[PDB]
Amino acid sequence: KAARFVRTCDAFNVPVLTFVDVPGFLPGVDQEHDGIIRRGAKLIFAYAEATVPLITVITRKAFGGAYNVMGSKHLGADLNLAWPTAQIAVMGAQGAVNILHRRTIADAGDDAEATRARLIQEYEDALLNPYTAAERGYVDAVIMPSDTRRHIVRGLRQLRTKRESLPPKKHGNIPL
Amino acid sequence: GPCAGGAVYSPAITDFTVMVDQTSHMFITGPDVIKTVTGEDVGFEELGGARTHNSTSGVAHHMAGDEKDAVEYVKQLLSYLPSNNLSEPPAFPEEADLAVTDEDAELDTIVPDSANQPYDMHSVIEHVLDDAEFFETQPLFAPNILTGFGRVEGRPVGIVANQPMQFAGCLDITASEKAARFVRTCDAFNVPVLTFVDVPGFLPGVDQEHDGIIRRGAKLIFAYAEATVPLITVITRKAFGGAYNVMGSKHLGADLNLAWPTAQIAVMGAQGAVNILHRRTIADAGDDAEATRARLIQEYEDALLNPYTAAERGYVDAVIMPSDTRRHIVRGLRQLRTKRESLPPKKHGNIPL
Amino acid sequence: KAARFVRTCDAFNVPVLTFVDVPGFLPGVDQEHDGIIRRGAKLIFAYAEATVPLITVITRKAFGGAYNVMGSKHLGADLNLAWPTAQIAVMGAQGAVNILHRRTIADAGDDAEATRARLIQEYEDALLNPYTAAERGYVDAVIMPSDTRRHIVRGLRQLRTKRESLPPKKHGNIPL
Amino acid sequence: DIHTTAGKLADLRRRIEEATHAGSARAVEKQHAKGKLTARERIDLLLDEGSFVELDEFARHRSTNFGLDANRPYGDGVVTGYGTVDGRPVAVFSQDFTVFGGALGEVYGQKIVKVMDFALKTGCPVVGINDSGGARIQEGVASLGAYGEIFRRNTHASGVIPQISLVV
Repeated sequence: KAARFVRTCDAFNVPVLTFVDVPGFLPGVDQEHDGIIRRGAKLIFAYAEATVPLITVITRKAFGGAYNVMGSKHLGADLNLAWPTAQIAVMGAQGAVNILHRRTIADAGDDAEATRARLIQEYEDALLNPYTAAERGYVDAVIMPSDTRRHIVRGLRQLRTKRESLPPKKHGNIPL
Repeated sequence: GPCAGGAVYSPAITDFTVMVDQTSHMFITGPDVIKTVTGEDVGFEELGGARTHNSTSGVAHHMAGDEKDAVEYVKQLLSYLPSNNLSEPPAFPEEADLAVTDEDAELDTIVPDSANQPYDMHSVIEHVLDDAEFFETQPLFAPNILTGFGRVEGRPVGIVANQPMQFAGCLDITASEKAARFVRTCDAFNVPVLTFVDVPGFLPGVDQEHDGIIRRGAKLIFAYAEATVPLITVITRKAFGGAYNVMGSKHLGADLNLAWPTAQIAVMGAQGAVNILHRRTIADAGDDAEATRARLIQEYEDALLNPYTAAERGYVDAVIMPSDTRRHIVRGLRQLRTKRESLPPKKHGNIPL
Repeated sequence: KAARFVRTCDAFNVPVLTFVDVPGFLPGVDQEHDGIIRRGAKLIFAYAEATVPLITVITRKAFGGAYNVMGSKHLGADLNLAWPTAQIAVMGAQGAVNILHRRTIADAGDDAEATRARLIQEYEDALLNPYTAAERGYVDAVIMPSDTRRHIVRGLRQLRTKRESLPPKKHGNIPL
Repeated sequence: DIHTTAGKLADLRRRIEEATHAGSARAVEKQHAKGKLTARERIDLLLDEGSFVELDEFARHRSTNFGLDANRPYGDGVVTGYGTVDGRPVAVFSQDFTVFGGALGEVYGQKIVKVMDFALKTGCPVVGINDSGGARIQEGVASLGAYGEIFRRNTHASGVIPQISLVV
């Protein structure tokens, strides 16, 4: 749905604002068996292919691959803005340490349920924030939600003039 | 090996993905997280093992029994492709036997007489390609259509072809996507496409429609029309309705369209045609249906289910003996070797995704 | 005369409006020995070579080669319009039936006329209209003469933005 | 038969025979008699032996007015296709006086447009073999359209691919 809408817009010089609150991808063997690997690649491709103004605002969650799918700096988006409520991470607090602190399972046998429940929020209290992404400049700034319109207005003003090149091709070979 | 998480999408964008039976897997979502949420569990083998992605998901192009084989299948693939989109595929020039050969002659009988009798399209293809050698992509996915590379006079070519043996050679959504993308791959890298068409039409099914075969089969049409490499299509037998256009027809810009005398180029098959046409005649004087209907279905078959009406309009460049196919392809590729076309500037097209 | 005016208009982005009343070519042996073949061919080249807006109005006769020479659609004209007073055929009436049915005009042909003149008139009423042309789309419309100005106005408005291409040449090779 | 593939094969060969000989044996003699050759034959002599590949060999007209509907000869008064001259690619059309006085029909013009488009696209010369009585009047404006579609191809091609007119 989205991948074809981004291309239509890009094709016809229409700027694209993207707002992202995405936990990740729908779980399901039906999702995979029907080709999510190749169908979801279409959104990544559309954004990366795009040359129009792209302004992305992360309101809340962006985890793992879906982070990339939604207009990230890495795919070429010109402005990425994150609200203080944006959690930008590889994966959820639970999933994270449920692997990275593996050695505490039957460790502290009984007090384990309480050993890890705290590690969950010990990390999201220092990780599930836009700020890691901030220091690397993966997001251009963290900002109050009340300023997004003004941010969008001002960016589009500057961005109205954007151009750039890349190597000639008849066309691309987007997953199909 | 495992390609996990968002990593999966990188290979997705590459042109070809090759994997081995039991020692490679790809998935955005592991099956523990799957059970936790949907309630269902599975193993890595059947979630995203090599086999599943080659027969079911359409994401992989080859399933190798072994890593050395796999590394060998990549080498072949490269050999049919140029180093970049600024060169022709690498040629090992050889001269064709321009006379009729015994192998050629086998094609004059390849086609059974009963429309319901299927023949093996791999054969027709091998008779055309240097050394009867056909390097096939995605043979397990959508077996109803065939795709891959080969050489003619030493020049890589690509193949798209309806396969009667499998589901009557009918087009469906998976066939369309398989083929659509292979055509665009060949186009992008300058390899000519040869199309062999025996095609009844589209797989009837509500699952088909309820996932928009409409925007799915349209991809194939787009690919052929968008293409600028040489296009030669051969109609061995059936070309019905929407399907006719779909398979590399002239109207979509094909350079040379050829038909065997066994080709049937019509809007629809005989039976479905007369039920619609002179339905007045069948109902009245209506002893039973058959009487006049049968005489009508064959008055019709003998009159229009040829390639000849198409031929009087130039839709098909010639009607040929089948044993002359290879020689037609050979001579055509030679002349088409210098094909150049154009079109209004666009950033890119808007193919039905 | 017209060949070069047309090319002059073309080079300088000046739209060309064509009005057509053409019985045909000036019959004369001299006209041939003088090169009408390689000279009248020039007008054809000018129109087909042109990329400016081309709007042609047939007020009356459009016969034979002359039909095409005069900004026909086949040479690329964008809008071709016919009055009902237009006669678009391969040749005049009597010339046509002359060739068409000599058998009839000569068999039972005691009365040679009254058939010849009847076969004509029958030909005229049937073909020396603009409507066969209209059937095939050779002519975009058949209009009341009083609507000419209004057709040209709306057509130019729309044709103002017209663009076409062609394969590189240093230049063409018009008959001289 | 004809409900068998082999009956179809042999059906195609009669077709070939009829298209290969669109004109009457008499008009064939009569062109020979003026000391000239047939449309095919002019091609044979022109192209490298064995290279001629014919296009639209079984094309037929759709003109109903008058009695043309009665006679619809394969090709439509013109032989067309591609081949080589001295090993170099060429596109050819050759007019068959043997047919409707060689009079240019609408399909006959479509065939010519097709080779002209073929050559322009592959970048080879077009050799046009002209042998015609004029416009096939019976089809009316349609013939005038054909002429036009060609003039425009000639102009667009001018100085892109060579065009040679052999007028015989």
